[PDB]
Amino acid sequence: PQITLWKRPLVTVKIGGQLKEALLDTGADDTIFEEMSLPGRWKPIMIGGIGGFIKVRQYDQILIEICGHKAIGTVLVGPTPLNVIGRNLLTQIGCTLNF
Amino acid sequence: PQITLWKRPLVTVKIGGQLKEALLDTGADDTIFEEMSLPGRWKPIMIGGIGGFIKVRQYDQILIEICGHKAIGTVLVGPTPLNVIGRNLLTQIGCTLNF
Ligand SMILES: CCC[C@@]1(CCc2ccccc2)CC(O)=C([C@H](CC)c2cccc(NS(=O)(=O)c3ccc(C(F)(F)F)cn3)c2)C(=O)O1
Repeated sequence: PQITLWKRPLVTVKIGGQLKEALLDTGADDTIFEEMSLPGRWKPIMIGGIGGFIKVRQYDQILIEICGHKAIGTVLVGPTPLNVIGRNLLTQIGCTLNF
Repeated sequence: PQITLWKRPLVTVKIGGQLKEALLDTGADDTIFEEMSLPGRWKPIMIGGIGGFIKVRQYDQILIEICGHKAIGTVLVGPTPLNVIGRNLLTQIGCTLNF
């Protein structure tokens, strides 16, 4: 679709068999979800943004679907204030910024 | 322009007659810049990032040229990993998300 930015660009995403609301964030290098269960192996890492750093669990090769678009990539899990879809996954659904 | 997301959406901006780099960030409600001088009076604001909360200084009606487009709006100044253009100015330059 074409999404205006008058409000936060929140979308429904299918991940780990659940439906969840997530923010489309062009400034995020990576994708971070609040605490949730995901399959497979993970490692602890540290990511930073406004307000500093948080420790998160890195899961690789995770399937996502955003508005009918399927993708696969790394998904992080930890104490983010909300679920955020970052560029590693926005590219895969063919998301661009236009003006 | 159409900006893809394989790299960080960093653009050159002109603020206070100076050239600076800033991130185009649809995940940010607001625009925040690293410590700098801006004209006029300021008000106190607290904002959340993925790392937690920071206190910032809020300046109104600040002229900023973003990738050659003029915007005049609210600019926050505080401790940030980098300069961030949020939705308040992304909307002024006519930016949408497309996929
Ligand atoms: C001005 C605050 C902006 C924002 C708001 C989050 C929010 C939204 C609604 C409610 C509450 C909070 C969105 C955002 O993109 C980031 C940063 C990038 C600037 C962010 C987001 C997601 C992940 C990261 N970590 S990272 O390792 O993937 C990373 C590290 C650095 C950068 C860099 F480009 F900013 F340097 C981008 N990404 C950072 C953030 O920390 O908070």
